[PDB]
Amino acid sequence: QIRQFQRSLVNQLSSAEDDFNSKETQLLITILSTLSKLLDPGSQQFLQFLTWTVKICKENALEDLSCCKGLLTLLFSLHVLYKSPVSLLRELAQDIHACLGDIDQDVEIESRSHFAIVNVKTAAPTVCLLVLGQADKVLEEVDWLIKRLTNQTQALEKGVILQLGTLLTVFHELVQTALPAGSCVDSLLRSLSKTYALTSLIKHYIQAVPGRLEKLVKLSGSHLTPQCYSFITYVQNIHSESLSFAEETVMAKVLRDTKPIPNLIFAIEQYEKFLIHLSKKSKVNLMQYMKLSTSRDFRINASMLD
Amino acid sequence: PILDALSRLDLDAELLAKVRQSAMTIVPSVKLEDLPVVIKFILHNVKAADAVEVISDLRKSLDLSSLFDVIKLAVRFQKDVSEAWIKAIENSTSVSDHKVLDLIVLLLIHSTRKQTEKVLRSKIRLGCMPEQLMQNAFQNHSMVIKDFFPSILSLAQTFLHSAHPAVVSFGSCMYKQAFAVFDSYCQQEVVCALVTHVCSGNETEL
Amino acid sequence: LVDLGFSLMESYEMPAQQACKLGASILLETFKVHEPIRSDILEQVLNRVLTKAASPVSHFIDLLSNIVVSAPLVLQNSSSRVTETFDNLSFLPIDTVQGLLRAVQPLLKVSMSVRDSLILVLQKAIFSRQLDARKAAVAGFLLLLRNFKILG
Amino acid sequence: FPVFFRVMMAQLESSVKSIPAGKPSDSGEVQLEKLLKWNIAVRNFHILINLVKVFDSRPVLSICLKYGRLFVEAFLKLAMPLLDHSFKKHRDDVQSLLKTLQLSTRQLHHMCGHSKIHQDLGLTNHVPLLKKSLEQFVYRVKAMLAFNHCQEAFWVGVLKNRDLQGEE
DNA sequence: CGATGTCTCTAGACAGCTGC
DNA sequence: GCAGCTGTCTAGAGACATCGAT
Repeated sequence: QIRQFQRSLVNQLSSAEDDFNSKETQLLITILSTLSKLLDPGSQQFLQFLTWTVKICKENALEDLSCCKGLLTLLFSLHVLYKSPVSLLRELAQDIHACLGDIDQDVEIESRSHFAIVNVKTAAPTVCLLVLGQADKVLEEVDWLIKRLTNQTQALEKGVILQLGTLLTVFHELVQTALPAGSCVDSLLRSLSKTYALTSLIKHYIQAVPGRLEKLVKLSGSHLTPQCYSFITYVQNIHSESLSFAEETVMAKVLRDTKPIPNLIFAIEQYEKFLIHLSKKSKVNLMQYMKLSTSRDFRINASMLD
Repeated sequence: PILDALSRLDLDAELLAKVRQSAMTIVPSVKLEDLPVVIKFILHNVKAADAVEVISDLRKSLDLSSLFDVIKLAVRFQKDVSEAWIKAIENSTSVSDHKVLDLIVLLLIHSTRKQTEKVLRSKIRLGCMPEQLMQNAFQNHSMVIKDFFPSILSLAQTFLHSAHPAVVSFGSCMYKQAFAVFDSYCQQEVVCALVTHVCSGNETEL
Repeated sequence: LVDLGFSLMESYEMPAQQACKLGASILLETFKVHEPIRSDILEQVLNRVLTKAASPVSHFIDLLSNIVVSAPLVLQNSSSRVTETFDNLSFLPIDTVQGLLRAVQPLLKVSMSVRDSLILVLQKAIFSRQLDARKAAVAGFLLLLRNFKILG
Repeated sequence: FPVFFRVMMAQLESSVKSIPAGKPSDSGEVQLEKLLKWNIAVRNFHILINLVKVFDSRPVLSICLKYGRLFVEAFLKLAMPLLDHSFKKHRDDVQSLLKTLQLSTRQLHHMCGHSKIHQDLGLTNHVPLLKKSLEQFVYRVKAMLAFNHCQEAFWVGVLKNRDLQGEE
């Protein structure tokens, strides 16, 4: 049944932009997302269909927004019961960073294209909110795994460290993205506060040290915190530019675009604080990897007061 | 009979409003055997946002006078007005001095729960509800004791053991008061709860 | 088991829907195999359905239908305590009355007393000039006509 | 000293908190009356923070971290609403109060860094909340500047980490 | 406890930039 | 010659962050 629907999509998607009839595309994409639900796990047709929607994603370059959003949901509603989606999320984050600019706007990211769907336009909240939506889901179940972690214990720690290691590579390549203003920035700041709450796994292992966990903090120290603070030095100017477009009270738009920043600082230090407890107790110094905490001050420019 | 007919008849908003304000104006003026049909009508027939203060008007009407179990059944018939009653006693106790009818209807809604006990804890931390009134209530209105309803009220002491231990003493006092009236089976159930208390838990409730 | 199920329906109000499913399952199992307590189970479920309309309460009617289609004689064993339930025409008779009558259809048919009670309650309900009461009356009429079969 | 330091900070913070809360320009001649109070309050706070520099005793730092955080939070909650309306009535004196506050609270980040460097378990426990409160102050100043349409007059800049009365 | 405002957007319109 | 066509502006509707204490 899907094969005939597959034929309709491949013919319709390959058609010119003048014959896109978006209403048809949304329904046919959703019709697959509903019919693909009941495909059994123990079938090969699961795979060639799954590799087909991946290969259709690698090749096709669709500029519609709801079309991209709907199709991605299907891919993430099926690559959630077969394997670990973090491999896909990383690849999506690889493309978003390549597609958009850079957080430091000084070093040029290589113009790679893991997916052709993500263009100069689709890297907008269209995709960046879905990726962070999936990333939140992965972190949500990891909390359950961490809850379960707190002879079978060794196996649990293997996956969590491996997944979080991949998950950290996702956010590291995603926090370096030059995100536009709006809710996409706000989601990243809050989601960064979630992944750090890394704290619970550290908090559990206080009961014990393993080399794999040390490598994770080595990764976390060298991939998240120094890059994370660079984001805050950037969000301050993108909101200053966004705040000039007021009536062109404001108190709503000043205590709403900056609220995540204090919370992210607190999450970093709380994770940083529990490293102190482990470093002393576990008789191993694991802080040479990371750097000193950075804070910020101001000086009201009274010269340009009026 | 007019309100009974309008109960039988359907409802239209414009007339319902004026007739219902007229009813509220004429609830307390009649003998205690006559207004219960009016209260039952406004309970199971009328439901609106203004009920949150109409029930306060009813509380003021019934404040003085406080066998007459028809009001309880009328409140049983509907539950949304009971939630409105909880909302009203959230602020009625904030101004009025916890009349006996307030605690009676609070027991009734707690019987028919989570919001009631949240309100109870809040006013435990707020004003501790001088319990002489409820002592008089258990002295005169013991016909609705039925320990299953005040059992949760007593076991709320366990949640009230984190702080404010005086309210635990007040709960002990009111279980002492409720024991010495009637209901020998309820008395033995109370003794069973007390031996449960001396068995499980720390030495405080012991 | 029966206390656990009673408080399961109490604590319901998706994990809550799964809790409803588990409670219905355990209640049906303990009703099907336990003889002297099935009357107690029927009394508990009859006392639990009343004064419950804000939360989705379709579970009560559906498990009642299942347990009466598995064992219809329990109500007569309970001396037909469903007569008091006829007052539900004022709480929420949008779908609960229809499902309840659907469930109790065979026991209304076999038992003449409950049929007489139903016809009299609906006869006094129909001429009540309330929209809700008339809706309940017509809903009951929709079922009572097909309750009795003579076509063949 | 540490007993004196504890009681002095506690009393100063309590007196600062006891000041009446925010008001939407309800009364004239009060928006300047209730600014000299906070001027002398921040003067006292700066004096105490300077007195920290001579006595680096661990209980002294433990007191200072917590009570500086509490005083900063109280300032943000109470004085700043007054500042929103009083900025138009009075311009330089409120600015001077802000300069004094930045002069004082800038040392608290140095104390947090020093606590983190020495891995003091019993002293680093207060770092995160204080750092969050300092960031909250940094951005609430932006909010106050927005209350009077002064948005190009703000510049949040990186703070160079320093040792207690030292460097780095 | 959670009603509410804020925001990505998809289209339509009549109105500015094509034209005429 | 003022007849044609070409697009940001505005209202629809739906999802989210904090909205503001119960």
